[PDB]
Amino acid sequence: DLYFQSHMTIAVTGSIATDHLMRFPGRFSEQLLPEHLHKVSLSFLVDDLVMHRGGVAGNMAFAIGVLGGEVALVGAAGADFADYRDWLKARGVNCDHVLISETAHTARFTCTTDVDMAQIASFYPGAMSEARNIKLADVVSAIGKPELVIIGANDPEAMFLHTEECRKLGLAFAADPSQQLARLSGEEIRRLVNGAAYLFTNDYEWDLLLSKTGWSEADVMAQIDLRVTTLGPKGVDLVEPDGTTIHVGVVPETSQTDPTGVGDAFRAGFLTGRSAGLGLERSAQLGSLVAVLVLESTGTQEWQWDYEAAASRLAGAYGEHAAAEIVAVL
Amino acid sequence: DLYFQSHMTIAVTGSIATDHLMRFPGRFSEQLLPEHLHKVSLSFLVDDLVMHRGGVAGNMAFAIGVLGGEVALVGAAGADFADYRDWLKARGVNCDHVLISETAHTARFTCTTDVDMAQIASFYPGAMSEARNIKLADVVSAIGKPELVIIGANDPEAMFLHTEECRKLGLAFAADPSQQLARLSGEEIRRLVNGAAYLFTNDYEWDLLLSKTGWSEADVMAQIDLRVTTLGPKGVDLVEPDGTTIHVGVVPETSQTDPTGVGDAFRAGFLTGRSAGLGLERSAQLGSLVAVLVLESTGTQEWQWDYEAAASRLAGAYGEHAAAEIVAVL
Ligand SMILES: NC[C@H]1O[C@@H](n2cnc3c(N)ncnc32)[C@H](O)[C@@H]1O
Ligand SMILES: NC[C@H]1O[C@@H](n2cnc3c(N)ncnc32)[C@H](O)[C@@H]1O
Repeated sequence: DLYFQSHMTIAVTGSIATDHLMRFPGRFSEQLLPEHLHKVSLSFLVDDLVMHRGGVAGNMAFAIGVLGGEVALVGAAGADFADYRDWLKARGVNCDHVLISETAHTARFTCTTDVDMAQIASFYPGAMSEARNIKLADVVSAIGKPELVIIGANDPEAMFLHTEECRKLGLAFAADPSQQLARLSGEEIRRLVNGAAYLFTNDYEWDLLLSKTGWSEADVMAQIDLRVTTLGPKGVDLVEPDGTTIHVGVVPETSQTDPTGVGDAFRAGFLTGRSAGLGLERSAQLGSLVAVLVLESTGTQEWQWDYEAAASRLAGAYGEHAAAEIVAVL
Repeated sequence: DLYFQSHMTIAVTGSIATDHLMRFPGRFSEQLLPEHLHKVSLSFLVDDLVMHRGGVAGNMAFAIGVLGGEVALVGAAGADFADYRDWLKARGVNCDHVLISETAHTARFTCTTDVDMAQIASFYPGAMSEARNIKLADVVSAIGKPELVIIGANDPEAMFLHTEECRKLGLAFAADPSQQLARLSGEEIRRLVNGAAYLFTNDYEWDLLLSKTGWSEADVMAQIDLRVTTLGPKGVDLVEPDGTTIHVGVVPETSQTDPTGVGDAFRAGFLTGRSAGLGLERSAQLGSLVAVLVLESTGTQEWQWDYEAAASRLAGAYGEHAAAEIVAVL
């Protein structure tokens, strides 16, 4: 692809939503009877309901912007998006390539979190379904070739069309299907993975992807450059095709407030570090910090970047060398 | 209790809500990995979202009214309830004892149904929490002693207060905790059961109640007059303390459209038949018909009673004797 380069820009594709977050003051697992998983009938009486900006692409773009990166949000929203746009522009996110639906509502995420941070949610797409009409070729024409396109959870068809466009245009992409692994068939999952510079999942999603694709881990590692699997309280594994695994533990949290968007924040921080020339371990350390700041705040985009508190906390979790390197590049 | 009798009235206590019903075009069970039930992270992309009148008490009162029974709805709603009241009054439901909140919103049920009719939902109480301020003594003062008080899923505290009021007032009650078994502790469940004329659950809920109370089946049967356990496609079991079990299979359905409120409809039809002097088997046959009509319609209260179609279908499922008896009493 002989077209001109964007200056260090990440293009973030995926959902743009309003998040309705609720808390269940019990444990989902206690109500989940193995004997009955074939047909659950479950309704959780919640304590709390709060509304926040969301969507995986909105969350990740926000985080890249807060960290000072160049980032373009690519997704479909409803006519209400003008206000969300101002919020994202306040952190330096380029929103020029958001498709604004003429008729449909911005997507709605309705999520219940229990006391163990397990989550069970619905996602009503609305305008998200129009993302299949977005042409990444037009984005590239306007801003240049991105360093990386993130293929986040989106309209299912769009997830594939965007991946195919990256392949034919020679753009590096990150396969980041997260929540849609539940909706996507095995065939639909398998066609998103080949050639990915990164595959991101949490541990549950990794097992789910293997289960639904019928692939072994070796089948996956043969076709990607790096697997990144987050492990809840055990941190993150970064695994290369030759098996070399780098592990990074979490940043100790002060509160476990709301896990929504913690993975999105990790991905944003990690990819920011990678764009900034940091290695795998240093990038995942930075990612782990943004993750914990999202875990300690309600909502996905309700956290702040204070450079000296960040430096101090990185040093406290990983040593002074890591902290110096990381804050230095920001 | 020497106070005067209401003419054949059932008092229905429980939730009054707006239901947001969505469909997931896959299978929850396929996404439920036994290995991971300790901490699920699940978000279902849905195809569909429709809004309907609901709440277990609204559903059951509606159904009793449609069948011609005398019924009083007892629960808490928001100021929007005026419109829902007109709908229920159109079927002969007495709504005089609904508590209308001055500040809170009518409760919200957000529910996703998969292709196997499994369901996963949140329930935001809003005004429902004010049901704990309702005194059944005042209801009884106004209308007389009901034949039966149904203790449906409600504000948790209200569920217990209502049961205690029935006990001290000598009113027959039906323990019908259904969905709240997930929210209620073992102690909170156990204090709802003793002295119940009927205990209603579906099969999943029966196992859940046994699991969380630590009780054996014998522990439960010693303290209730009848256990009624619905069995999905296998119908319903009606079990007496001495072990005598009467089983009734389903009415064959033409479509499996939406299972929300099927149990509510069964309960309403069964209790209507019992109030009308029908035996256990005939009552559960009538209940099974109302259940299937709700299964074949979207929403909980969007079905109709056509006496000749009802007679024909009852005869088709249970024989002409049952149909003649049942329609005769209506
Ligand atoms: N990672 C957290 C973010 O994920 C969004 N989300 C949840 N389920 C989704 C889904 N099934 N499809 C697209 N986006 C989804 C949701 O909007 C939230 O802000
Ligand atoms: N049986 C179906 C009815 O149950 C209502 N419902 C669902 N979950 C509930 C819950 N947790 N508490 C009270 N009512 C609930 C819901 O409103 C629906 O109309």
